[PDB]
Amino acid sequence: SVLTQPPSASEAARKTVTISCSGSRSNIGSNSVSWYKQVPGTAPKLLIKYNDQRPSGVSDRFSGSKSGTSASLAISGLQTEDEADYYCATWDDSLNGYIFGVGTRLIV
Amino acid sequence: AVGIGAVFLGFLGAAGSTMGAASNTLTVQARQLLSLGVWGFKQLQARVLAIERYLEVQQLLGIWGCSGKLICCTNVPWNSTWSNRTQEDIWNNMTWMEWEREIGNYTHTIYSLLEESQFQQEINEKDLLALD
Amino acid sequence: AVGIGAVFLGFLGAAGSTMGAASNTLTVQARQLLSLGVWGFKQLQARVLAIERYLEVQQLLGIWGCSGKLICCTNVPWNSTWSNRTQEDIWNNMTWMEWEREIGNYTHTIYSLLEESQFQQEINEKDLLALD
Amino acid sequence: AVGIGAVFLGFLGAAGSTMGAASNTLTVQARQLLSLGVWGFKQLQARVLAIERYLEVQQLLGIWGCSGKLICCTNVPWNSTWSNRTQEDIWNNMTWMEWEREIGNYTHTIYSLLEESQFQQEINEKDLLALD
Amino acid sequence: NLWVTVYYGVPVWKEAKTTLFCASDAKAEVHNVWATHACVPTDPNPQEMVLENVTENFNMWKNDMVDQMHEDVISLWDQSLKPCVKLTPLCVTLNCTNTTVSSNANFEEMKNCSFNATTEIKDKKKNEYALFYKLDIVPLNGKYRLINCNTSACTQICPKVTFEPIPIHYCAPAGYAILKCNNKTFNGTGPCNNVSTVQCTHGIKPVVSTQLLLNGSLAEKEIIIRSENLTNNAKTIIVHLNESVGIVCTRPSNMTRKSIRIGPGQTFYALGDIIGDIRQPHCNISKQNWNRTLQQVGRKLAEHFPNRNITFNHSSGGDLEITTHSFNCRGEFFYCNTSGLFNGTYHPNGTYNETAVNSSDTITLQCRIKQIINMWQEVGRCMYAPPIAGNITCNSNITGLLLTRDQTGEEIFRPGGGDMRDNWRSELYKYKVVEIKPLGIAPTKCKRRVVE
Amino acid sequence: RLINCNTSACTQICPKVTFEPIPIHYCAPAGYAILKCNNKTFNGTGPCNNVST
Amino acid sequence: QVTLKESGPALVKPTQTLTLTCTFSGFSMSNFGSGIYWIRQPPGKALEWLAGIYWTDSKYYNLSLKTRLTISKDTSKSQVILIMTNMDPVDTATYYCADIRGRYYYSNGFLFDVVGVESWGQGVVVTVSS
Amino acid sequence: QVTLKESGPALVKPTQTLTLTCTFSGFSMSNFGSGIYWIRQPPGKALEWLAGIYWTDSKYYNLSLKTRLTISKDTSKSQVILIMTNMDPVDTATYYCADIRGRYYYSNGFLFDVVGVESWGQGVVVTVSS
Ligand SMILES: *[C@@H]1O[C@H](CO)[C@@H](O[C@@H]2O[C@H](CO)[C@@H](O[C@@H]3O[C@H](CO[C@H]4O[C@H](CO[C@H]5O[C@H](CO)[C@@H](O)[C@H](O)[C@@H]5O[C@H]5O[C@H](CO)[C@@H](O)[C@H](O)[C@@H]5O)[C@@H](O)[C@H](O[C@H]5O[C@H](CO)[C@@H](O)[C@H](O)[C@@H]5O)[C@@H]4O)[C@@H](O)[C@H](O[C@H]4O[C@H](CO)[C@@H](O)[C@H](O)[C@@H]4O[C@H]4O[C@H](CO)[C@@H](O)[C@H](O)[C@@H]4O)[C@@H]3O)[C@H](O)[C@H]2NC(C)=O)[C@H](O)[C@H]1NC(C)=O
Ligand SMILES: *[C@@H]1O[C@H](CO)[C@@H](O[C@@H]2O[C@H](CO)[C@@H](O[C@@H]3O[C@H](CO[C@H]4O[C@H](CO)[C@@H](O)[C@H](O)[C@@H]4O)[C@@H](O)[C@H](O[C@H]4O[C@H](CO)[C@@H](O)[C@H](O)[C@@H]4O[C@H]4O[C@H](CO)[C@@H](O)[C@H](O)[C@@H]4O)[C@@H]3O)[C@H](O)[C@H]2NC(C)=O)[C@H](O)[C@H]1NC(C)=O
Ligand SMILES: *[C@@H]1O[C@H](CO)[C@@H](O[C@@H]2O[C@H](CO)[C@@H](O[C@@H]3O[C@H](CO[C@H]4O[C@H](CO)[C@@H](O)[C@H](O)[C@@H]4O)[C@@H](O)[C@H](O[C@H]4O[C@H](CO)[C@@H](O)[C@H](O)[C@@H]4O[C@H]4O[C@H](CO)[C@@H](O)[C@H](O)[C@@H]4O)[C@@H]3O)[C@H](O)[C@H]2NC(C)=O)[C@H](O)[C@H]1NC(C)=O
Ligand SMILES: *[C@@H]1O[C@H](CO)[C@@H](O[C@@H]2O[C@H](CO)[C@@H](O[C@@H]3O[C@H](CO[C@H]4O[C@H](CO)[C@@H](O)[C@H](O)[C@@H]4O)[C@@H](O)[C@H](O[C@H]4O[C@H](CO)[C@@H](O)[C@H](O)[C@@H]4O)[C@@H]3O)[C@H](O)[C@H]2NC(C)=O)[C@H](O)[C@H]1NC(C)=O
Ligand SMILES: *[C@@H]1O[C@H](CO)[C@@H](O[C@@H]2O[C@H](CO)[C@@H](O[C@@H]3O[C@H](CO[C@H]4O[C@H](CO)[C@@H](O)[C@H](O)[C@@H]4O)[C@@H](O)[C@H](O[C@H]4O[C@H](CO)[C@@H](O)[C@H](O)[C@@H]4O)[C@@H]3O)[C@H](O)[C@H]2NC(C)=O)[C@H](O)[C@H]1NC(C)=O
Ligand SMILES: *[C@@H]1O[C@H](CO)[C@@H](O[C@@H]2O[C@H](CO)[C@@H](O)[C@H](O)[C@H]2NC(C)=O)[C@H](O)[C@H]1NC(C)=O
Ligand SMILES: *[C@@H]1O[C@H](CO)[C@@H](O[C@@H]2O[C@H](CO)[C@@H](O)[C@H](O)[C@H]2NC(C)=O)[C@H](O)[C@H]1NC(C)=O
Ligand SMILES: *[C@@H]1O[C@H](CO)[C@@H](O[C@@H]2O[C@H](CO)[C@@H](O)[C@H](O)[C@H]2NC(C)=O)[C@H](O)[C@H]1NC(C)=O
Ligand SMILES: *[C@@H]1O[C@H](CO)[C@@H](O[C@@H]2O[C@H](CO)[C@@H](O)[C@H](O)[C@H]2NC(C)=O)[C@H](O)[C@H]1NC(C)=O
Ligand SMILES: *[C@@H]1O[C@H](CO)[C@@H](O[C@@H]2O[C@H](CO)[C@@H](O)[C@H](O)[C@H]2NC(C)=O)[C@H](O)[C@H]1NC(C)=O
Ligand SMILES: *[C@@H]1O[C@H](CO)[C@@H](O)[C@H](O)[C@H]1NC(C)=O
Ligand SMILES: *[C@@H]1O[C@H](CO)[C@@H](O)[C@H](O)[C@H]1NC(C)=O
Ligand SMILES: *[C@@H]1O[C@H](CO)[C@@H](O)[C@H](O)[C@H]1NC(C)=O
Ligand SMILES: *[C@@H]1O[C@H](CO)[C@@H](O)[C@H](O)[C@H]1NC(C)=O
Ligand SMILES: *[C@@H]1O[C@H](CO)[C@@H](O)[C@H](O)[C@H]1NC(C)=O
Ligand SMILES: *[C@@H]1O[C@H](CO)[C@@H](O)[C@H](O)[C@H]1NC(C)=O
Ligand SMILES: *[C@@H]1O[C@H](CO)[C@@H](O)[C@H](O)[C@H]1NC(C)=O
Ligand SMILES: *[C@@H]1O[C@H](CO)[C@@H](O)[C@H](O)[C@H]1NC(C)=O
Ligand SMILES: *[C@@H]1O[C@H](CO)[C@@H](O)[C@H](O)[C@H]1NC(C)=O
Repeated sequence: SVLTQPPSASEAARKTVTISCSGSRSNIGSNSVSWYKQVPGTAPKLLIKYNDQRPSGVSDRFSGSKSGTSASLAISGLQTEDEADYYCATWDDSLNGYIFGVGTRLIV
Repeated sequence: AVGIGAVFLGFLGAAGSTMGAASNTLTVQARQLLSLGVWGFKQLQARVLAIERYLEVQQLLGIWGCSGKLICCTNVPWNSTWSNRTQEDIWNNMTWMEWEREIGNYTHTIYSLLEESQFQQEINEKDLLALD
Repeated sequence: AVGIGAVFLGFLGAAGSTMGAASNTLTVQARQLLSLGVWGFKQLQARVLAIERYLEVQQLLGIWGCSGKLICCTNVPWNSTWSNRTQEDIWNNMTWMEWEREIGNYTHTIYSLLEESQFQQEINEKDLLALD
Repeated sequence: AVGIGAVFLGFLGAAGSTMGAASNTLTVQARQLLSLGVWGFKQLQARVLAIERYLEVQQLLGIWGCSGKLICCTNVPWNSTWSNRTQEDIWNNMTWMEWEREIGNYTHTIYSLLEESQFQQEINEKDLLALD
Repeated sequence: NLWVTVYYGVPVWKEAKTTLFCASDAKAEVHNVWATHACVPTDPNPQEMVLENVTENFNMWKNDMVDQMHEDVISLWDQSLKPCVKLTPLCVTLNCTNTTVSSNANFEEMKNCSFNATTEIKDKKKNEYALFYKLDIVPLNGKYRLINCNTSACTQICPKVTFEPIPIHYCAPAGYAILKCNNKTFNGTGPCNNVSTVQCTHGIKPVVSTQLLLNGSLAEKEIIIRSENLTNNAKTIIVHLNESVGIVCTRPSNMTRKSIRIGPGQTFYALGDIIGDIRQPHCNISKQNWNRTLQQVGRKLAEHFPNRNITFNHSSGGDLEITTHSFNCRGEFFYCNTSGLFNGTYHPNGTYNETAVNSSDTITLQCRIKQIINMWQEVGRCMYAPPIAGNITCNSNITGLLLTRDQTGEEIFRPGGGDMRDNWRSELYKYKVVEIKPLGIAPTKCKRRVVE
Repeated sequence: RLINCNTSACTQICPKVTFEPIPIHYCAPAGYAILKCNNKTFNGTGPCNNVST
Repeated sequence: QVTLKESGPALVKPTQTLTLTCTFSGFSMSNFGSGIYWIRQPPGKALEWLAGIYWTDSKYYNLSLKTRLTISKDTSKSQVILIMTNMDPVDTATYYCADIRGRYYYSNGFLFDVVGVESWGQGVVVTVSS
Repeated sequence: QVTLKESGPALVKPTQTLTLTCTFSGFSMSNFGSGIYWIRQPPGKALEWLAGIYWTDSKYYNLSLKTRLTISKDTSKSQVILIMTNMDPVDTATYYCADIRGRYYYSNGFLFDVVGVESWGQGVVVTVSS
């Protein structure tokens, strides 16, 4: 009943990096998933809303999608300032809670 | 997804939803009805305007017998000419805005029928109580 | 002579006819009720006047229990002092205008009786539902 | 001491008496409701104010199902949190003014419950009539 | 068989026309022209619901709200100006001459005019002197007279009232609603698929301007261009900017305000003297914020006019009311020579990197003061703006532009305030009053029971 | 000279109108009432135990 | 614009009762769509959800800490108060109060789903030591 | 004042469908007492009544020509349209559209009786030939 995603998804720059976070029917299948970016020492910020939309302020590079019980966050044009801890969270209704992910590391 | 009881929805909510779903949110709309200087005249005109609009609906409801009932059935039958679509596709495939636009031409005929029918429901009832 | 359904008659129609005949044309009268410059003030004064007159009748009806009923029976009996004429000669030999002129003096007494009677109909009904 | 029928009492009478005793004088209060120059504007502003206040109460009554009933029972149960005193001490040991002061905080919650309950009383009734 | 049933309170609305009333937060004898103290308090947090699965058409060119409140403003101005002094006695011969004091050389904008003014008693008359701008006095066959003496009785503003642009909310009565669009790329006319219902609008500041919309709300996504018929060159164009540019305007001078008595119970205030040097008013605009701003709007216009060179030029000329950028600052009416702002053109093909233009560079402007104003583009009224002691400075943000288009190749766009009503169209473009129709009739299987 | 010449234009009472103190009654609309106290030793502020509507 | 500010003691003893208060402005907690969450993050690891409270007066807590958590709101003071009891040494973490944006749709009854938590707080640090 | 003007083709072939339209002004066809008749008169002989339409949307036709006649009204265009089919050589006659004035009285139900047809038309001639 917890989303599982690959931690330490470090890779080179100047390319397209795709990450995925798995879930279940209760959490990913029947609800929406949102992504967040958090450099250590401060609060996170939103990147993905409604699984396919992004607020005003996020670069054109960040994008994601939802398919069945799994989701993705496609990021292109990686830069030296695009490293932080990334999370995915979604309401589940199994415990009636907005359970978060496990957190990843993106190091160039 | 957590459920909303439909009493917490805002004004004009569920307008774009199906007619059957919107039938469960009649209460919220009813609450909002009847909510010397230059401003005073315009404000005073606004207050009378709100009263007139609210009273117009209630006057029609009283004649039709639905004086206080939010949902009321009647004895007049529905005519296929006014609408030909089936019940399943009416309550679960379109919104209230489209439905009113479709039958806006036959509104006058239906209003007269309700007054005629309900008035007949009163005189015959009176005849029944006179047999004691 | 072709027949009129009495729904097509105009306002104040059947005024000179018998009381029984005019009892079938109550609907048409109900419809007409609630139908910066110098004109605006007079027009505004007219709109509030119409609302006040319509609401006065409805306020009396609600207390008497005929909130929405066009024709309603009551439990209070009729007194011979108020009127001595038989039923046959009342509904088939004179108009409504004459009837109201005849009993205009006793209208105050009848009005109070309806409030007292209907109010009594409520408290005793409440006592009956408390036995469950 | 000769007896008064409670219909002859004046406006706001029996205010300092018990709640049960004052329940028999509801009629008298209802009667008094809706009883170019500088004076005309103030008088005109007064007439609209009276209409607005009266219509506010009637709008709530219609949704609750007590469109014309002076005393109406409902299906929602009473909560001990709102009031803990027994029935004997409520109708025979204090006045209406104190009672409204005590429960003025919970008025909002009760109003919503009546709308929700009465609205539910309509949809389930409609389902029963569809079995014919 | 099916039977008819009546539903009360359905979510149905129909377009309609109705009156509106103001609403503003409490502010606090203080006097305001808009009488916001008399306006109804709005709310801490008004109720707003975002509707879904709904598309509604909008048309701001046939919106009665702009027409309605347009007549409100003129009545409000009239309501406050009735108990103010009338300057009919000032129509007297003026013996004007050059002002003397020890740029300063160009002093031919204010003249020291002397005249015989009636004292508190009617019969006696005494000599008085005051300073008047050259735009408000005309010569004769070597004497001068006020420009308004042959047009109409010309009144004054009581200084007690202040006419700063306090935001106000136009709210409709019960039984009506205002529909608000939320699409970020919505032009003047077309469907809106993110309509939201609100009891009434947000704070709207009534600002009087000709060529530039000041201290207003900004577009969210990108620059918005609105016009009823773009192909038609006779209709004005409204441009809404997503990035704002600050404007600083000032009248540097400490002008003593002198009270002059002109009759029994009548007293008016004029300019006393100059303490220092003569210096003209001016407005400063950054070079990069304007060159970049005209760059962004230039490419936006390319889509509507493909493969066409776009150039911005100064106004044609004629009357000074619309040729110049007229605005207000602490109650002083300015008229800025806007010619250097529109001194560039957009090339659809080329390189436009901003680093080429030097920074810390501003665009100084020449502006003039006119204390006799005829307003609403109709010669039937006055407001004589009284002076203010000391120097004034007003800072604001530019929000939108009012441009007009005038055979092949280059396309010329010029600034012009053709109509005043377009000032508020840029704020009410996303609003529409509508009436509620809570009656609904549909068939059903339920039948009314009859007691026998 | 008149005192008011340097203050404000001063109007005149038309002799046709008379401004004698005719008693008047201020009355509220329906739905409102006016409460009247009857204690003979009642000061400006305090409870009243003989209130009449 | 919405601003979220939280406050609470840093040095917290075990076994006692602690109170966390998050102050909000620019909106009301009674209107449609309003709601505030509570997030924990021990240092150097992922986030954790404590509870959340909506404008419908509906309170939702984590299953593992249902008995230890009770939340409340204040309409007058315009604040949300979180009470926790029986802390542990592993309670050392940063507390975040955040506001949520959501959507509504009908499926056998009206439903509310959160598209994401938009507005976060600056954070308050709590330590369990002596 | 009321004016009745009619129009239609003069040369009419047999077996086809013809349309007669009478234009009226100065009154409405929805108000009480309104009604328009259709009269025929072959040359040199008496009149004949085709049909009539009242403000109650009630249409009355002659028994001998019930199937051949169908009448209609137009509230927007403010006209009455008469349609006849399967003409005969004896159909050569002058067509009149006229307005009626009447009375109402109660006898076991409200009744409407006509006192006489007051306002007539100028007439239109129809011929059946080739
Ligand atoms: C369809 O259209 C929908 C509407 O456009 C759209 O929904 C909207 O989506 C956006 C994007 O998610 C939301 O934007 C956020 O808004 C937050 C503030 O929200 C509050 O204020 C709103 C505006 O309030 C003014 O205007 C109202 C107009 O109706 C008035 O009613 C108000 O009274 C108020 O007026 C006052 O102020 C005016 C000027 O502001 C002034 O003129 C006026 O006179 C008066 O003084 C309210 O609408 C809103 O109310 C809603 O929500 C509350 C609960 O929140 C309910 O109670 C209400 O009933 C109503 O439902 C709020 O009260 C912003 O703070 C927020 O900013 C953050 O996010 C953006 C990007 O998303 C960042 O750029 C920004 O910097 C902020 O993030 C930063 O800070 C955080 C820390 O806080 C940090 O962590 C982060 O990393 C970053 O640094 C954001 O912009 C908007 O709220 C949604 N609703 C509305 C109504 O607009 C929908 O998505 C569209 N699409 C669909 C449906 O598919
Ligand atoms: C804006 O518009 C969008 C799309 O236009 C809309 O989303 C869609 O909403 C509709 C209605 O809310 C959804 O349709 C419902 O879906 C549920 C669940 O569907 C899943 O499960 C079924 C199997 O159960 C699968 O076949 C399906 O593929 C999905 O996986 C259904 O359960 C619903 O069925 C009920 O409603 C039908 C139509 O009214 C009835 O014919 C049917 O019998 C069901 O009614 C009965 O339900 C109970 C069953 O026990 C019973 O107790 C009841 O009394 C009743 O008899 C229905 O088909 C659709 O899935 C949505 N699509 C999406 C989200 O992509 C938005 O809702 C709309 N916005 C708003 C605000 O409304
Ligand atoms: C303005 O004033 C004039 C005159 O004052 C008035 O005209 C008169 O109207 C009255 C009422 O409409 C007419 O009286 C009715 O006449 C019919 C027919 O009368 C002829 O036939 C009878 C035999 O049937 C002859 O004896 C007579 O001489 C005529 O030749 C009667 O049938 C009516 O009887 C009914 O009404 C009576 C009174 O209400 C009842 O006592 C009687 O029982 C009948 O009622 C029953 O009728 C049905 C019978 O089956 C039954 O189904 C019902 O339920 C009900 O029980 C009645 O006497 C009178 O003739 C008119 N006189 C004229 C025209 O010269 C105008 O009408 C008035 N204007 C308006 C607008 O009203
Ligand atoms: C577009 O929008 C901008 C943004 O508001 C406007 O810029 C403001 O305009 C207002 C109105 O002209 C300015 O308000 C004025 O401020 C003066 C200075 O205030 C400062 O200094 C005093 C001490 O000298 C301090 O007490 C004060 O707190 C400030 O720090 C005031 O002296 C003015 O006073 C006026 O109002 C009072 C009210 O009682 C009267 O008694 C006075 O007699 C006088 O009439 C006035 O309040 C404001 O300074 C401008 N800047 C800002 C940042 O707000 C643009 O003017 C506007 N443009 C258009 C065209 O609408
Ligand atoms: C952003 O900022 C840049 C620069 O800061 C602005 O670009 C300048 O634009 C002006 C106006 O176009 C340029 O000035 C001159 O424009 C002439 C336009 O040609 C017409 O007018 C001339 C007038 O004599 C006619 O002869 C001609 O037939 C046309 O009818 C050009 O012809 C001029 O070119 C001459 O001077 C340049 C100087 O660099 C020489 O290189 C040429 O060879 C030629 O001799 C001249 O360009 C000005 O030069 C531009 N400066 C630049 C590009 O650095 C942008 O306009 C501004 N953004 C916006 C939106 O306005
Ligand atoms: C404007 O003109 C008036 C005269 O009409 C000037 O007033 C005189 O000024 C001189 C020098 O300042 C004094 O010596 C006189 O006593 C003044 N006489 C009066 C009647 O005022 C005034 O100074 C001029 N002001 C300017 C700015 O030129
Ligand atoms: C539009 O403007 C562009 C430049 O902004 C013009 O391009 C120049 O055109 C002249 C001929 O008129 C050529 O000699 C130059 O070589 C062109 N410039 C460059 C950089 O090549 C263009 O002519 C203008 N007119 C049109 C119709 O595009
Ligand atoms: C690059 O410059 C060219 C100029 O030739 C622009 O395209 C041409 O515009 C002229 C305008 O008179 C047309 O006659 C030509 O047909 C256009 N060329 C083509 C191939 O269609 C072009 O728009 C400029 N590039 C950009 C990005 O604006
Ligand atoms: C882009 O901006 C740079 C910023 O300066 C421009 O570079 C300048 O160009 C001028 C003229 O060629 C030189 O005199 C300066 O020395 C240059 N400065 C620097 C720092 O390089 C450049 O010209 C711009 N690009 C254009 C106009 O295409
Ligand atoms: C814009 O032009 C001015 C011209 O004065 C530049 O001012 C120079 O600034 C530098 C750094 O502050 C000084 O060392 C020079 O002495 C200044 N020039 C003078 C006084 O003539 C200014 O730097 C330019 N803008 C930019 C961004 O460089
Ligand atoms: C007007 O001013 C000039 C200034 O030199 C002066 O000579 C002239 O006498 C003045 N006019 C009168 C009537 O005094
Ligand atoms: C608003 O409508 C435009 C097209 O008219 C569309 O591109 C845009 O995405 C819409 N806004 C939304 C969906 O938020
Ligand atoms: C505005 O937008 C609509 C739809 O996007 C489009 O049809 C129309 O041409 C645009 N321009 C005007 C002036 O309406
Ligand atoms: C404003 O819109 C222009 C359109 O080209 C865009 O380039 C610019 O980045 C936008 N700026 C902001 C702050 O949205
Ligand atoms: C704009 O006006 C021109 C003038 O001829 C016309 O041809 C064109 O159709 C109009 N376009 C509109 C109204 O969208
Ligand atoms: C203008 O003159 C007044 C009065 O002498 C003085 O107080 C003020 O400082 C002067 N203005 C400036 C900018 O010094
Ligand atoms: C504006 O100034 C320019 C030069 O700066 C001048 O050519 C033009 O005539 C002026 N226009 C007005 C109306 O003052
Ligand atoms: C808009 O104006 C206000 C007050 O004049 C100012 O505080 C604000 O910074 C301005 N906006 C920008 C983007 O500079
Ligand atoms: C009115 O109150 C005073 C004390 O406040 C009391 O002495 C007096 O008796 C009262 N009047 C009565 C009881 O009539």
